[PDB]
Amino acid sequence: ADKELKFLVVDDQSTMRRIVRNLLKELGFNNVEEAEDGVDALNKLQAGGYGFVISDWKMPNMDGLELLKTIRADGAMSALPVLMVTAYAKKENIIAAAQAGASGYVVKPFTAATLEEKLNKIFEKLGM
Ligand code: BEF
Ligand SMILES: [Cl-]
Ligand SMILES: [Mn+2]
Repeated sequence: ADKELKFLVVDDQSTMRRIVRNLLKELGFNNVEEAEDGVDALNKLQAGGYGFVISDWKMPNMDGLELLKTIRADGAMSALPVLMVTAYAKKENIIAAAQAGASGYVVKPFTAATLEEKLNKIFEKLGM
């Protein structure tokens, strides 16, 4: 993928945003911005130019499933890749996120190799 691809990393725990940002930096992606919940995320996304979203689920103000549904329903961003990265591991959560249009899903705790693989799986799927 294009190393200037602009990522939005969304999680309500600063520790996880930091992990994801650093993993992206290792992979060669330095154009990375953070958001703390779905509302903060949508404000950032309205500024434009984003190419990929990595998102948590359990967050205040607007949770990640609602963020994913908002993105998918909005004509300005409906094709934005969205990777869910969440501690929710139950199959009903996976099914609900998948059905809502998640580009991929990673269960916390996750390894560096898992995130790279799942990112690459999405890049390949979308011809990026
Ligand atoms: F709070 Be996230 F869903 F891990
Ligand atoms: Cl998978
Ligand atoms: Mn959370």
